[PDB]
Formats: sequence, structure tokens, C-alpha cells
Amino acid sequence: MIKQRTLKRIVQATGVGLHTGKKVTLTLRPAPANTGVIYRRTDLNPPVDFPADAKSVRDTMLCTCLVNEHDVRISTVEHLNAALAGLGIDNIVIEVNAPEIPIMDGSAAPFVYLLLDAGIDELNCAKKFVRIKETVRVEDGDKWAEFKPYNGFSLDFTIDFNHPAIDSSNQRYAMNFSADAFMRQISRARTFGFMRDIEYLQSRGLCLGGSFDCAIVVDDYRVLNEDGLRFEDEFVRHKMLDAIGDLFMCGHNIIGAFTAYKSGHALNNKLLQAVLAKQEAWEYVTFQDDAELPLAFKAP
Ligand SMILES: C[C@H](O)[C@H](NC(=O)c1ccc(C#CC#Cc2ccc(N)cc2)cc1)C(=O)N=O
Ligand SMILES: C#Cc1ccc(C(=O)N[C@H](C(=O)N=O)[C@@H](C)O)cc1
Ligand SMILES: [Zn+2]
Repeated sequence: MIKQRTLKRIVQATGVGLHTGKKVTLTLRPAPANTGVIYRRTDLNPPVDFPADAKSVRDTMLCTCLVNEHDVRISTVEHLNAALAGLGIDNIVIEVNAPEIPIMDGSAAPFVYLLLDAGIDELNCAKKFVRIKETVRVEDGDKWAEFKPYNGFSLDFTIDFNHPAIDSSNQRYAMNFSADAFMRQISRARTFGFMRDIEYLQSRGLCLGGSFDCAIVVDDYRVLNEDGLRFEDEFVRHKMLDAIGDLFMCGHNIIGAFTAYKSGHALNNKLLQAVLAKQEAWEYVTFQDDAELPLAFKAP
């Protein structure tokens, strides 16, 4: 039987918050079956829990955040979340002594090593997948995103960029998901921003953790980062990293075909909620028989 997974041990890491620029300590903890993904703020007293849920997401100007019933927030969860999907973590408590998850290097990679340090513990309870069984499409102007039936997990992402430092042949990425493919082809792709906008935010006391160490920054014409890009198409690879993180907000791996044109956090989440809202568009499935398990969701 394909079992739910959690961490073997508690691990910690430090880093700066994108918003505050202050040092944030991140603590990852094992969690029992069926409890899912829980983000927790321990700076507040008492601590506040934010169960990962599609309905709780808000797409703020910088990255994303979760909210509780009083509109208290925890921000920048999507890159760590993406790593959770990549390494097949189902139940976990994620604590920060701050209002946000540390930005690290702007990618998911640093979270990969952290999770590997924590190890894997299988729990005696079947892992539930969300199997798409009807086509579901959402739109927003000339932007769209859809899920289609497909015995696997694939993502097909096209981004509309006109920036001189981003060539056209690098405005589409497509992959058949897997722990190994995520770790190698996606996890290291960094987030990115426009330098003048960042300068502005920081002059208003925002995005104070922003630096070359946590993002690809371009001006009107070029990449400013000394070493350049980790991939020629790092921008679109990161957009796919963000898609995986957005979709995993439901706490389950989805068996289906994801396609998106000019999509982002808002649209991805709108699709996620659209799928879950229609009862006949999806169903839970488990794998009592391991050989049944789609290629895409095999252990790392
Ligand atoms: C891609 C998505 O839209 C989105 N990215 C952000 O919202 C985002 C991206 C980059 C930054 C930044 C920065 C910086 C800097 C810097 C400051 C000073 C100096 N000297 C050099 C560099 C913030 C937010 C995101 O990835 N969401 O998941
Ligand atoms: C706070 C804030 C804030 C958020 C977004 C923008 C923005 O749209 N900047 C524009 C731009 O084209 N950026 O690439 C143009 C204006 O440069 C500017 C400021
Ligand atoms: Zn991102």
C-alpha cells in the first residue's frame, strides 16, 4: 500500500524574510497521518496555525500568503510548499518565529536539503490522490489554465514576457512531474523581479529582505546578477516551481494534465478551487497496489 509520509526528525534552518529583512528561524516537525500540511507562527502568542488549504490562499504583491479567520497572515509559503510536493511530504508542521517563511536563495533547492536532513517516515495509512476525470478550465482575460484527465502528472506552462533579457525560445516549459525531475530541473530556479519596482518597494520600507542573493533582478535591458542565470529558461522554470507550489495547497498530489498560458498564483489557485468545487470533476484514489502507482509519484 502506498502510504502517507512525514518527517523522521525535527530540523531547523535560518534565513532572512523577503518582507522584513530580519532573521527568521524555520522549524520542520513530523506529524501524524491525515493532519496534512500546517504552517504555524510562533512569534504570536499564542501561536497561530494555518492549515494549507486552497481557500485560505491570497496572492499578495510579493509571492503569496495564507490567512486565518481573522485575516492574520503567514507569507512566502509557496516555494517550501513546492518542495513538499517534490519530495512527497503529506503531513508536516512548519513553524516560523516570524510572519513569513525565509526567502533563502529565491528557489526551492535549499528546502530540498533541509527535508532530506529530516528524513522520511511512512505512516500506516493510505495516501490519497486527486484524480482528474473531467476537463476543467478557468480564465482571466487572455490568460487561462486547465486540468485534463491523464494517468500521470504533467505541467505545460507558457509565459508571456517581452523583456530583452528573456528570449522567446525560453517562454515555455513542459515536464512530466516526478521527485527526481523536480529536484534536478525545477528546484534551483530562482524567483525574479524588476529592479526599479524593488527599489521603490524598499524605499517605502517593503521587500527589505530583497537582495541579489534571493532573486534574479533585471533592469529594462538585462540581468543584473553577476553570475547570470542558472538556466537559459530559469524564469519559466521558476513559474512552474510556483505552479507546483500553488497546486499543492490542497495537500494532495493531483493525477492529471496541467496546462497554463500566462498563469500565476491567482489563476492557478482559481483553477484549483474550480476543480475541487465540482464534485464530478474529480475523485480520491488510493493505491493498495504499489505497481498501480503512476510513474510521476514514485519515491525520490
Ligand atoms: C515571480 C513571482 O512574481 C513571484 N516573485 C515575487 O513576488 C518577488 C520576486 C523577487 C523579489 C525581489 C528582490 C530583490 C532585490 C535586490 C535588492 C537590493 C539590491 N541591491 C539587489 C537586489 C521580490 C518578490 C514569486 O516567485 N512568487 O512565488
Ligand atoms: C509598490 C509597487 C509597485 C508595483 C508594481 C509596479 C509596476 O507595475 N512597475 C512597472 C513595470 O513595468 N514593472 O516591470 C513600471 C511602472 O515600471 C510598480 C510599483
Ligand atoms: Zn515563486
